[PDB]
Amino acid sequence: PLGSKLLLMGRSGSGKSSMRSIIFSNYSAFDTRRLGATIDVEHSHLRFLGNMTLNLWDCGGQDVFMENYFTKQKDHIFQMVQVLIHVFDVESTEVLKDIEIFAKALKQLRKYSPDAKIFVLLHKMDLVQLDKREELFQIMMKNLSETSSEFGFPNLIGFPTSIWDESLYKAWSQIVCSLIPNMSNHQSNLKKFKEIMNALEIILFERTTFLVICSSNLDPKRFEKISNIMKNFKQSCTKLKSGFKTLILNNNIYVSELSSNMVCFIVLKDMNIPQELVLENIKKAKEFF
Amino acid sequence: MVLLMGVRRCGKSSICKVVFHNMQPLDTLYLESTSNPSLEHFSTLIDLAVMELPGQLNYFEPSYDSERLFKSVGALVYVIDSQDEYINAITNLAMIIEYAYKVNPSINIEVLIHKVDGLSEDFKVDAQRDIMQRTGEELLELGLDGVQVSFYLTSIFDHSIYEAFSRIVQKLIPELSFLENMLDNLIQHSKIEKAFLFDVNSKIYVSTDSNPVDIQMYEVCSEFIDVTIDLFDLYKAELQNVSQLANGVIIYLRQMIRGLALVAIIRPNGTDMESCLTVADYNIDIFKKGLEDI
Ligand SMILES: Nc1nc2c(ncn2[C@@H]2O[C@H](COP(=O)(O)OP(=O)(O)NP(=O)(O)O)[C@@H](O)[C@H]2O)c(=O)[nH]1
Ligand SMILES: Nc1nc2c(ncn2[C@@H]2O[C@H](COP(=O)(O)OP(=O)(O)NP(=O)(O)O)[C@@H](O)[C@H]2O)c(=O)[nH]1
Ligand SMILES: [Mg+2]
Ligand SMILES: [Mg+2]
Repeated sequence: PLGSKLLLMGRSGSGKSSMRSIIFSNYSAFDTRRLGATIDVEHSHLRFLGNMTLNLWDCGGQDVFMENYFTKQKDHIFQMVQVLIHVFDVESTEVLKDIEIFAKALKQLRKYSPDAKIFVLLHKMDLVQLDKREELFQIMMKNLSETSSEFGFPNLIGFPTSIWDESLYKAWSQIVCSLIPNMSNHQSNLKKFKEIMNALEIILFERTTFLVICSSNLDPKRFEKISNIMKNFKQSCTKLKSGFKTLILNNNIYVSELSSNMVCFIVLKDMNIPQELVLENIKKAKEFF
Repeated sequence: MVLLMGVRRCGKSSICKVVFHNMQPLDTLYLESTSNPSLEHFSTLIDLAVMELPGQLNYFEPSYDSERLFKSVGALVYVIDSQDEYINAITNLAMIIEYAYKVNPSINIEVLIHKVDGLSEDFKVDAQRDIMQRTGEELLELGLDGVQVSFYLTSIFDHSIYEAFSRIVQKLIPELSFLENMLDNLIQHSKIEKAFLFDVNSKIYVSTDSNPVDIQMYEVCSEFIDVTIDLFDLYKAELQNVSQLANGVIIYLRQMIRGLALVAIIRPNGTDMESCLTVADYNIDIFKKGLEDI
């Protein structure tokens, strides 16, 4: 109900553990190099939005382990899955073997968990130059979208993903959100909260990982870059041994805890209302409203 | 003028761009080889020139064009690798400062124990606290023991390229003593407990309290410049940022004269936030006047 199985599958070296470390273990991209190979599945019982427990099965991708997942352990690995997140190294040498295992997986999801949500990530994208990136993605997706549509899934969703930019945050925000039950509520209370403040915009971020939960409404990659900037800052505040609590920038931007499980990023239309009135509203708002 | 020199491939030009051009540390692991004496100019106002002489010519090396330049030099930044070659560069330095000290006696000799990347934290004390010995020993020969020597731990990927460049660029400043005093106690008629002036496009602390630093406080503030600058830039339509941590420590950044910025760690000990900010803001407005007077 509140416990979700998320399979994180994909061939070895594609960067699956890396992702887990950055979004849920406060690893910097650099830090990720020392992660060893993952032996068989490495489980993580992460706790999201206070009550949600996301159990991440980070399945070792080497072939030894991999032919296991599809034979011996098939009913174990594939029963009661809520989300497949398949990742693809783009500097991968065996693109067709890769799509092969994607299909081997999708197959088992089909008998065992037909309702599973499928996401794919074209990963390690910072190793391909900008002029060629969109083409690499579009060809790739044309293939996966059908490999997948064939097994009773798609419309498939996928992401050009990298450890070295904001894209990881866009992907994991979209991924982990499909699991929030509240959504309808959060979204609506957010609306009433935007209306009150005469806010030019209000994003709501899960507090500790800083994934975007929902937005109230120019640069279309704002949300993920704020997760990034905030996450850097969060780590930086470590240097004073205390947790970020509020930030206000100009008289424009206000960021503060809501519950012990969310953060709100409020941006006002202008810069000429005083603290007092503004700061009041955010108080409820809060947990209650 | 800061004079950057060493021996080829050390780090004199990677840090010359990673700092003033505000470049990335990655895009320097394959950079070329700048032979021409390039005089760049970055403005910390009043403007500070930085030349970077190509690192060779068998032991610089007395000439009309070795004395001409040190006459205008303010401090000599001798960068010095540590992937290898640990030993000769030392004598290089020794001589280079031998002639230097008879052209400019007011010259500050600053040496960077550069390229100290992923290389332990006990390996470091090793290289430093006795490499200094290697430099004093050659200074026990044709010369004298008593000299301006300073030894930093630059790393172009660390924060400490910037900390070093600050403790340096801060001594070549016209009235470091009254900037530091006026930002010292003149901002201890408040709850503020640490202040830094800051060029924002670089990130060298043009000054700090008379309280000896600790790099931790330096990082937070610089990193805070980033968080404020990046967020601001997401929505363009004072330049200040207040933020508070769960124990109560405030971090504050307000703009100053031309790309400078004050950043200060405020400890309320108990008092509310708006009041801390009011008192602080008052003294800070004073400080700001005591900047525009320059
Ligand atoms: N350039 C680049 N390197 C990346 C990226 N993501 C991960 N890496 C690097 O790629 C390597 C892969 O490590 P890892 O993340 O463990 O991949 P893996 O999928 O866990 N391996 P396995 O499935 O066998 O456990 C590491 O060196 C990591 O730093 C990325 O987007 N770009
Ligand atoms: N590991 C490491 N390498 C560094 C560091 N700083 C510079 N380098 C490396 O040093 C090499 C040469 O850098 P560069 O600054 O161009 O040398 P240079 O002193 O300008 N040479 P020249 O005298 O020809 O001007 C590069 O391979 C670069 O990656 C550092 O802090 N760590
Ligand atoms: Mg792994
Ligand atoms: Mg050079």
